[PDB]
Amino acid sequence: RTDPMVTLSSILESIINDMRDLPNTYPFHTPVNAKVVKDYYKIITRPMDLQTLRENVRKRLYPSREEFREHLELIVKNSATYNGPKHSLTQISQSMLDLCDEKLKEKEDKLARLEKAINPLLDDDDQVAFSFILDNIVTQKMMAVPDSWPFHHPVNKKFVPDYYKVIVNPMDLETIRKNISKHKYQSRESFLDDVNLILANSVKYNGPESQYTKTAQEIVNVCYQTLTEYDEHLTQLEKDICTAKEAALEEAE
Repeated sequence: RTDPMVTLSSILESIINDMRDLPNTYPFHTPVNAKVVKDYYKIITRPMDLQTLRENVRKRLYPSREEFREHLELIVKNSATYNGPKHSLTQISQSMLDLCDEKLKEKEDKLARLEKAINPLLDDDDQVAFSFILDNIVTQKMMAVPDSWPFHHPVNKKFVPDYYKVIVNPMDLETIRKNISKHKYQSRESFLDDVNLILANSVKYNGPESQYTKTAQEIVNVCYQTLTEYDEHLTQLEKDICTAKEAALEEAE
């Protein structure tokens, strides 16, 4: 039904409107003009204002109130650094953060519902356990294939100078491991898409009968064979991962 990120962005956008409506807050509505305050950006490394904050909300940069409030408190931190810790402008910027925390407390439970629907696998040990199993299939089985090392890392353009001009979607075992650590794979199908892409790239570049294609084929065979070996436990984790995401979306509805 409803996209939880859209609902969260409308709450955050509303909060920006309320802070912007507070009196004397104009110096924080828009970025500091470097042509007027010519030494400002020599002091403030991370500038922030209400307009930039609204631009970040509309581009869906904040998955929760935590990242949103972090950038908002930066407005108070920057004015404390430039104008002073107890300057009048820092007090005004603090009144914006005070009203924000008041609005976040009012919608405390709907925000928690929305953030869980946006990041369902946050602290979910089923996703970590599933990722861990996939990583072991790579390191214990696929990387153990004899002479598989050319597939362990991205192709080195220094020695294969035309590879990235021919292969549009390169894939390797390190890139898959990095995807695993990021929990990109919620089931074994997306994982197998990248594994099979390694073999298809070797078929295209090295040729169907090349020694490297035969090694990549064995990398694929041992991966399917190991997934078959762990099929029951993987199905359990895949079930719990998928149902956790759907339940979060239902609770946020």
